Amino acid sequence: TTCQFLTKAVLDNEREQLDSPSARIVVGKLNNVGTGSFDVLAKVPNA
Amino acid sequence: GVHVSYDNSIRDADGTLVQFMYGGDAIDITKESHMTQFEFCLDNYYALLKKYNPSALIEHLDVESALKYSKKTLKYRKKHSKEPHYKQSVKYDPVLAKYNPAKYLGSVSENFQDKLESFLDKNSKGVNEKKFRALMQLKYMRSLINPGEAVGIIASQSVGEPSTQMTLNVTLGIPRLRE
Amino acid sequence: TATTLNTPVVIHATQLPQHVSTDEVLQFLESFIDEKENTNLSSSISQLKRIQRDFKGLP
Amino acid sequence: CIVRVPIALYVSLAPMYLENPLQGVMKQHLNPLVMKYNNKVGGVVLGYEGLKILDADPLSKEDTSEKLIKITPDTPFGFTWCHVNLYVWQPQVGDVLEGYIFIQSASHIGLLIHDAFNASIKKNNIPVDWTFVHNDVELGHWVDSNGEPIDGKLRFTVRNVHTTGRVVSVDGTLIS
Amino acid sequence: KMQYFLSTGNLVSQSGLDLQQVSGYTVVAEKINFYRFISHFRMVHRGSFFAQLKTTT
Amino acid sequence: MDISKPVGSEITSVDFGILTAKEIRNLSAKQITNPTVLDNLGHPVSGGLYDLALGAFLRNLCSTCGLDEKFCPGHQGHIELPVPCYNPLFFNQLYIYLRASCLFCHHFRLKSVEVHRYACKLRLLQYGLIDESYKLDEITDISSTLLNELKSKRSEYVDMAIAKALSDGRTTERGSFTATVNDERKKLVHEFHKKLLSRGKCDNCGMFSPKFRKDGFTKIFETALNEKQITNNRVKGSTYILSTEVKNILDTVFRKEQCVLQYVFHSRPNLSRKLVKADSFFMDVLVVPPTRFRLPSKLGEEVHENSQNQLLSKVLTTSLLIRDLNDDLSKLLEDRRVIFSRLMNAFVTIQNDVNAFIDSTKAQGVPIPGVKQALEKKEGLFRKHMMGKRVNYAARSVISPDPNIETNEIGVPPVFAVKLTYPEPVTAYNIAELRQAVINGPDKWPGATQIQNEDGSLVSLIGMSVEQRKALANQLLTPSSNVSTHTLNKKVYRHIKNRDVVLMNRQPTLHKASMMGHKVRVLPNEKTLRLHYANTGAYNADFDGDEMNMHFPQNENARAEALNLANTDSQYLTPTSGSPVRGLIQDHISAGVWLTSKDSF
Amino acid sequence: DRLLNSSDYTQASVCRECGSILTTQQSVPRIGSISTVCCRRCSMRFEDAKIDDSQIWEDGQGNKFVGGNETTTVAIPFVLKYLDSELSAMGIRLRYNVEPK
Amino acid sequence: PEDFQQHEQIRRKTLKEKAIPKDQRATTPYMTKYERARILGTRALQISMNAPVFVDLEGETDPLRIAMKELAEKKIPLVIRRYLPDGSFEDWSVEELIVD
Amino acid sequence: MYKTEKVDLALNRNRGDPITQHFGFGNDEWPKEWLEKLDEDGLPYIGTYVEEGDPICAYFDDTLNKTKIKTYHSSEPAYIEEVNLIGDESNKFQELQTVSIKYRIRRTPQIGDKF
DNA sequence: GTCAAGTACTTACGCCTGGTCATTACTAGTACTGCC
DNA sequence: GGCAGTACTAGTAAAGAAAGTACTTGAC
RNA sequence: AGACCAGGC
Ligand SMILES: Nc1nc2c(ncn2[C@@H]2O[C@H](COP(=O)(O)CP(=O)(O)OP(=O)(O)O)[C@@H](O)[C@H]2O)c(=O)[nH]1
Ligand SMILES: [Mg+2]
Ligand SMILES: [Zn+2]
Ligand SMILES: [Zn+2]
Ligand SMILES: [Zn+2]
Repeated sequence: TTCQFLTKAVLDNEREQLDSPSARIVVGKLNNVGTGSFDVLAKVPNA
Repeated sequence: GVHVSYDNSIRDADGTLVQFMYGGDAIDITKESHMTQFEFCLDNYYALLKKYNPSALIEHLDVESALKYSKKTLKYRKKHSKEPHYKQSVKYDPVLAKYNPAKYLGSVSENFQDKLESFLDKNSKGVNEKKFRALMQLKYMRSLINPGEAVGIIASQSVGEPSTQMTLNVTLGIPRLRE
Repeated sequence: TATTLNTPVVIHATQLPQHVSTDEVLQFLESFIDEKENTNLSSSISQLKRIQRDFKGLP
Repeated sequence: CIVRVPIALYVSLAPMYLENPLQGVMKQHLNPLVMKYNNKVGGVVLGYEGLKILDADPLSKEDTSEKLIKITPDTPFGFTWCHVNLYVWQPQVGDVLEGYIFIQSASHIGLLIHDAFNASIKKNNIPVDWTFVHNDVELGHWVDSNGEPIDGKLRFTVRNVHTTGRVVSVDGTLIS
Repeated sequence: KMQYFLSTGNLVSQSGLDLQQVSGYTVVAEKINFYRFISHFRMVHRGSFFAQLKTTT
Repeated sequence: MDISKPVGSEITSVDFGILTAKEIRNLSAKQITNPTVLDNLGHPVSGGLYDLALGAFLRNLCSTCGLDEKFCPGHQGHIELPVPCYNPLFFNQLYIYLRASCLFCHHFRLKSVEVHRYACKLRLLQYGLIDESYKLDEITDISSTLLNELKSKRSEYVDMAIAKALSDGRTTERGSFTATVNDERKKLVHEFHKKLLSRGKCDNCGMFSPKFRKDGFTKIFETALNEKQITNNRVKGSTYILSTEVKNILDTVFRKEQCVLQYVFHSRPNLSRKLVKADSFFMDVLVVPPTRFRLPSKLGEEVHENSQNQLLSKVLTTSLLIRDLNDDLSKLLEDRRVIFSRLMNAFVTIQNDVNAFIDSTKAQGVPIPGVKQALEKKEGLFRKHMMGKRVNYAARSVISPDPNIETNEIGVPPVFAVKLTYPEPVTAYNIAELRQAVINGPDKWPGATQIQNEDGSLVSLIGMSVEQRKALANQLLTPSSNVSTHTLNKKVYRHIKNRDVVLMNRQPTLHKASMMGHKVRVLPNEKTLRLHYANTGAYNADFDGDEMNMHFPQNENARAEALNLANTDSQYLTPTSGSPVRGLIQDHISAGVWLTSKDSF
Repeated sequence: DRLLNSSDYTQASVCRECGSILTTQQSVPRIGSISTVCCRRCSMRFEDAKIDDSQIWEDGQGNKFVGGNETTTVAIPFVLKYLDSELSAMGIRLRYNVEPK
Repeated sequence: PEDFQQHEQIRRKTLKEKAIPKDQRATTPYMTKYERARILGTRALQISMNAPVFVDLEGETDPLRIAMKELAEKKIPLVIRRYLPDGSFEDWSVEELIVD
Repeated sequence: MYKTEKVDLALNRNRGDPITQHFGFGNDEWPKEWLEKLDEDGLPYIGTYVEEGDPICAYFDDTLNKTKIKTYHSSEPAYIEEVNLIGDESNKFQELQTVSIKYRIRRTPQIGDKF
């Protein structure tokens, strides 16, 4: 029922934070489960 | 959406909480096979000590604090607990939901705590008694589930794939799981 | 040309611009030329010395 | 009319400058920026001064050398915020600019400003009471109300600033 | 209008006949094998109403 | 995807919103008006569904950005509907507010102190204040002196509770929206809408309104107010209503009750302070899609236009019908009757066109699929094209068993060791084995099929000769002739070698160990995959003609996870029970019964 | 790598202040100028808004008007661009607030 | 300028609130199977894009084998930012985390 | 394995508009590379070896003054077993526009074939 | 106000390969021919 | 020699045997 | 791109 959860989402003006894996594939984000549950920070030597 | 967090507390993608700890003990299914098989691991003690390597894995841990509180409650529960569950004024948390089980050596569940010390008292057998219970707890801590495991996929495939082994007066089988 | 390896992605202003004099320009050019040679921007560098020798010399 | 701007930018860093995070920002995003017009700054960038990389952890002091850059998940290039003081040259209307002659054409006085910046004074901005002698041998000189040949410097106002093309140019009028 | 019936299998009739289904009345006789070819002339289908149906009996 | 063309901007959130008719008169490229698509000799007619302002079309440059088919992304456009018409996605929620409101004072038919009680419980639910919203009910013919006093204390109780919790680290001014406050919000609105529709008389001015009727879609009716209760109308001292009439009612309702609908249509607090309007439920202006997304399906010469044009053609036909019907209003008693009865018939049919464009089931009429039905089910857009996609760099072939494979490998044919390829950027260590991989060519294994230059130039290798092919081998590790691309390096699309990583997969992918990651050992003879017997217990595969997929990953974040994380060595124990799935199956077990017997010497 | 990178990967220009995939579009440059990416919704017609020589751009129609140059590239799936096209036809507006502002 | 400065100083201060200090971090000291598969992965993308290599190359040409070699002698300059469900994080370097 | 496709040169027009495309070679500069696979009538030889890219049949078009060749759109190499000439049922006797052709393919039993 | 009888509405395993078929009536028009 | 009848032509217009909850209506 | 038909596991 994709356009019954579409009307209920726009009549709430709902702002979803793109957390579920089904919502991060629609918009192309990296999935939050597993390897994409953190970031990788490269240390650089100079300031 | 549900997955293990870094709190050892599995929860959904938005942040709502489903369990405070995975199965109450936070250990992976694919690693708890030989965990209660003590007489297997006793006979292979010198071979398992080469891969868990105790003295190289004390230095990033705390051995002192969790083993105390695991004896503060086991002394409490074995003296008490002739009475049923509604009578127990508990006075103590279970030792696994107070300290971090993946950092504090000795934070074990209350069946791995009993079945270790029961096996370590039903018989008496060169490896002594103290080098063995300091290796099962090193094995238990390393058998912790990793933070980030897709639990609810594994939990939906652990029901959905054996459900297709029924095909391919109480109600029974696959029409029961629909209800 | 004009990719994310040539240009900043987002660019803004920290604070409102305030004017400088000839001293702040010439103390810059005794340091910005100093900290550059001592790298194919030399077509911009030659146009810097036509401003460094503007306030000091003559074309 | 040189003015100073402190800016905040969001630039990328390449793995070949993972040993020198400072000059990697220089050779990609700052050195291809000098002597070009920039819309978000205001004029032509003369240079930069004092690059400082905003470190990702808020617990390390700004004295420390080992900073750290967030890596994009797809690509191995790191993105970071940085502070630097640009010195930019912005000409604005109403101001008076010294204009040093570069080309004597019969339709325009197309000159240089500070020996780098081109400028334009059209013939219709030049008033009608000035004349221009022809040049048959080989582009001569404009004759003002002084009756003298023009040479070099001129202090004139700003009519328009055209920046859309290759280099900057300053349109100047002669009414004041 | 008959060659359209044989080439498609669809049953275009303004008074829809006394049987349930409306499509799949003609099937390409293969001649991919003689066992395949003789099998088309003995096959009996119940209907396309009954295929799209979640019963067993 | 190119790993050397990075991106720096990330879409962090989305938020749904009504697209009003003012923006799509400004967003647009060109308003399109005639119900014809293309004239004789294939040209797109101007002002039509195919216009050069709406994007490029069939080897003809765009008139908005001036690009061809390869680069013009397509551009938006709108049409002008002369009547406001119902948006069928919002009709059932409109018919709640179409009813439940007095047609005289333009409030809802409840008392305004109880409608205010939902205007302040929902404000507490926008912030993370689920528990304080039940305390708010504990504040307690009747004059307006204490009703104004009751609304004052409730408004001060909410304003004390928000600023307390927002200062006591609990809720940001963006709100705190979780699942169990979405539970109580949906529980409250469905109690709010249930109680609005249960009203006899307006409790602000005590008289009736006639009952409405929803025949279906495309129509709206209000019934006859009876003779017993028009008496209460006289002591204050059946009919097809239009769509301009209903919009004019709800324009007044949302202004007299602006304080309540700001919290019904907002789950997080409205930081933008926009006004919820009655034009939201209507749509005075349709939006035609860009013409890239409705290109005609070419089948040799059998060219049929995409059927969204065929739905929008019927919208434009009625829209230019109904304007000429309004020309006869400018001409003008008998002629008054017949031209207005057909005008009122045309009011229905233009709604029936905008329904049929949006939803093919909300329009009476084999039918043409509307824009709802290109989203819904399997064969939709989410399930068929978002949750699961066709993929590049992948193969599928029948499997044959193979011993003498090291149990963590798959054996690829030469017909798969030539087509499939991997982007390797050249470095100071690759130029031995990747200079030789580019000399061998696209047909010699190990080989290469393309070179991507630094500049994005993609040089093929199929048509080249071997003497020309060695010249590009020496130009490979060269510095940049451009300042802009000095930090890049050439990518050689090499063939798949003995070190690459491969994701094998077999349907139905029931458990997670039916989709593993293997190494490759490239086999020389035939066109079938070679699987070892220990893997077939976990793929559930027999060799009676099973074929199974072969996905070949394209970057080093994905080679490092089918070797370490989706590795087939790490898939020894299935996580259902902890029991293993990998092991020798049929002949290697019956050999051990004879080999470990007492007879074997 | 399966569902995004090697199926329908695209880098599309996105407006920072709109948050809209299929609004911004190419500007038709002058002779000798470079072309820039520019937004339609947060623009304003030049006859309406009475300027600084660089925010002014032009279509291929000839309608020259000032506009918002607040746009940048975001790596999305291409079916997201088709999602907004069949969702703006419904009258729904998706808004894509990117992170670096 | 003045409006962007408030948008920056709110951004850098809330992100300072999310930073758990180095003594008060309470997650596991063992690098997980998921963190290893990306420390090897993201470093392997860097070496192929001409990063400086801190290990002696014994003729290995696969960049992922280089990153697997660099993990053995703790020569990888990457930091894991272990996010928490509240949004807060912990910063663990690779040399601090112990494997397996 | 015997495969058959129908080359039909009259898929475009209707009702007496003239035959714009003829079989055979015309008088443009068409390359001599496809005499090996084609006869003088623009039709292939019986028994030739045809893989992908080789021409199946040649035809001359009048609205372009050019000999376009159709090509073998299949990756599996085949031999040509027979070529039909299909006339039309009409009172006005017409130049041919329809040629049927039959391919044969050696399916020597590779591994992976189901027995 | 509360409880009904009846409606209206949504779901229904995964992947893969081949083939065929595809708008119809009619209506007004330009041209063909029989005719005086 | 030119008029009108038909036969065609290309032209542009209409197309009855599955299960759960939500829902308004409705007697009372 | 569909409608149907024939399959494969
Ligand atoms: N999800 C589905 N799986 C299928 C379907 N048809 C076949 N299969 C798969 O293919 C396999 C078919 O097995 P069979 O029907 O031949 C039963 P059989 O006793 O002949 O197996 P063997 O003993 O291995 O020969 C089985 O493992 C199924 O998982 C289907 O329609 N859906
Ligand atoms: Mg099988
Ligand atoms: Zn365009
Ligand atoms: Zn009223
Ligand atoms: Zn904008």
